Amino acid sequence: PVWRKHYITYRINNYTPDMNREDVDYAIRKAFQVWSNVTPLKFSKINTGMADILVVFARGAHGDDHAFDGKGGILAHAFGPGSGIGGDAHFDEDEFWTTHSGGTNLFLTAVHQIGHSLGLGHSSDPKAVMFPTYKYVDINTFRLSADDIRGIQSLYG
Ligand SMILES: CC(=O)N[C@@H]1[C@@H](OC(C)=O)[C@H](OC(C)=O)[C@@H](COC(C)=O)O[C@H]1n1cc(CN([C@@H](C(=O)O)C(C)C)S(=O)(=O)c2ccc(-c3ccccc3)cc2)nn1
Ligand SMILES: [Ca+2]
Ligand SMILES: [Ca+2]
Ligand SMILES: [Ca+2]
Ligand SMILES: [Zn+2]
Ligand SMILES: [Zn+2]
Repeated sequence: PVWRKHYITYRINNYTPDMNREDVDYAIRKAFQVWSNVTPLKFSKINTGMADILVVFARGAHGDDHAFDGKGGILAHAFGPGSGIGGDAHFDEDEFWTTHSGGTNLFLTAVHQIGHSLGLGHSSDPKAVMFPTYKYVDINTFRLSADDIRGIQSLYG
């Protein structure tokens, strides 16, 4: 299933102490842009009320029956499109979130995760952002794969 709307709201539930807030805000917003640039979807940040996509930073057990696992291992996960917890993107706060390198990069992780929030599954092209394994790539040249674009457009046009 997909979202039945073109306007989709997200909300940052809380912030990681690893990065400054402006940078977290920029990486979430830019990561939505990636999907927004190749779809009819529009993504708007709300600061109050109930959003479609709740962005959470949390460690270990955090009340959705998919406890994180400490530093490394599971980096994030997000639920597919739906009511309540559907759409919500979670990031493991035991990781060290970074603007660029030398941690787990938030933008790239969030692009991938937003991808699952939107309904995508995994790709077999290593160049695809929806490829199963995290790996830092040059953000200056970051670009969606044809696999990613065919997929997202298969869902939303
Ligand atoms: C399959 C496997 O071997 N499992 C590894 C496990 O592997 C080995 C060899 O043991 C390993 O656990 C330990 C401790 O050994 C750990 C290794 O990775 C590290 C050190 O980061 O990860 C397990 N793992 C993770 C995930 C999937 N992820 C979730 C997701 O699909 O998004 C999902 C869980 C909801 S995700 O890892 O967190 C993930 C998050 C973000 C990204 C990404 C982000 C930006 C750009 C591209 C990709 C990629 C993956 N599947 N298996
Ligand atoms: Ca939700
Ligand atoms: Ca982890
Ligand atoms: Ca952290
Ligand atoms: Zn969770
Ligand atoms: Zn994934």
